[PDB]
Amino acid sequence: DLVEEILRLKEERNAIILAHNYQLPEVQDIADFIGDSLELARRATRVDADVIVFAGVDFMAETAKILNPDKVVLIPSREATCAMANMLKVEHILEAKRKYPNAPVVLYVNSTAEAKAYADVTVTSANAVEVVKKLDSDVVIFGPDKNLAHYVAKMTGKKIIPVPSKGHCYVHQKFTLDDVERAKKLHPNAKLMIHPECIPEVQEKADIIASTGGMIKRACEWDEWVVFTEREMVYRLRKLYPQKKFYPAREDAFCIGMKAITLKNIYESLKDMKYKVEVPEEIARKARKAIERMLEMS
Ligand SMILES: O=CC[C@H](O)N[C@@](O)(CC(=O)O)C(=O)O
Ligand code: SF4
Repeated sequence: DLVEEILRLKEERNAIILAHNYQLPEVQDIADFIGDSLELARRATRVDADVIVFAGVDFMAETAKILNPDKVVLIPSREATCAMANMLKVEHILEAKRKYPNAPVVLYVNSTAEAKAYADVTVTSANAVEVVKKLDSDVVIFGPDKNLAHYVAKMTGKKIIPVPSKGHCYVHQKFTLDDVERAKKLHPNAKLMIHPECIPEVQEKADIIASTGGMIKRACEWDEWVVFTEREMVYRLRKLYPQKKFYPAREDAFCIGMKAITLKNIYESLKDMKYKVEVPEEIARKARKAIERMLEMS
């Protein structure tokens, strides 16, 4: 029914469905590509599809449009939003730049297109340390996540100015040391894979620090993992590695923005060609330049 209807319209629209790793299992199951936001945007550049339906949040659909300006990019819900990315206002960047005019501005790929337009370079979780160590400055402005900034500071020794100072992801901030201790109590043979958006005392307990793309790449290093990220990641890992064991660190670690996406509104997205994601031409050019620079440095 709904699934066959989506496939019919996907075919008719010359569309591809890109689903983030935190998407509901039934959404991942009908997606053409599944991964993190940068992986998804880059996968779409492989084909001349006319339409992208982005099963994910606002900034990720923007990144797809930045790297695929020739595609119509749809987001099924205007309530699929990232709380962390939207804490960062342009004024935050400008104030830090005014104070430290020789410091490069680095934006985590989890950020608005508009923020990327003020960046000298973007970073992923996997390359942030290498890229920031390579930047030609001992002081770096970095946003929007203060916990990832703290991790980068510890690993590079550089002076990292987080913008905004309090920027963070509520989904990952809620993991505590109590959750680490419960994980080890219940699963003593497991290792801990921990997203760098978790708080520093939780990062310190990690066996690996990785965002979702790196969790998939490094899961080969052990056969049993407790997963410190949004709980739907556990479904993706179990599907890719059915011989291993994966446990959520907390079942109630959910991203409300990701849960705005449903099969029903993916269908309505295709039927009505909504909601079209718009990125201003000069913002996209400036954001593209920062993303391409990141690839040069990695
Ligand atoms: O930083 C990786 C980009 C990605 O699209 N978002 C994630 O960070 C998860 C998140 O949204 O916090 C990921 O690792 O999948
Ligand atoms: S999990 Fe956090 S950072 Fe990732 S999309 Fe949801 S709110 Fe944004």
